[PDB]
Amino acid sequence: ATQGVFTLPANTRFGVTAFANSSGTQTVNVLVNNETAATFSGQSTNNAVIGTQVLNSGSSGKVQVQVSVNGRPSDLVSAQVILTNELNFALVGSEDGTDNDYNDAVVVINWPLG
Ligand SMILES: *C(=O)C[C@@H]1O[C@@H](C)[C@@H](O)[C@@H](O)[C@@H]1O
Ligand SMILES: [Ca+2]
Ligand SMILES: [Ca+2]
Repeated sequence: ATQGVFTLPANTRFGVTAFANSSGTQTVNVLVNNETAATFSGQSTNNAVIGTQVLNSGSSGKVQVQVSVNGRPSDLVSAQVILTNELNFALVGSEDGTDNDYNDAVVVINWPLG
């Protein structure tokens, strides 16, 4: 199944934050309406924040997270969770290798802000 694609409410600010847990440099791309809106890159085996930013979901609300290592796409897992019908988390894990810890880049999208 497709992973890392989330439909947000239109024209809504959201946070996106990426953590790294791999010996390989992670590249995280965030697309809004199929167009790159932010790109994070970094290397850490200790959960370092490699990027954090506030974006707007735009007219379509379509947000997509892509993760790759030197252009090779990682295998993604994702889900969205809503607490008290108000607080939203869009969660992405990714695997760049064979150990299947799925933490090599971890991406958290959260909304609403403010
Ligand atoms: C490369 O060595 C594999 C890679 O980096 C490890 C340190 C560990 O984070 C593993 O999960 C990751 O896929
Ligand atoms: Ca891994
Ligand atoms: Ca890892």
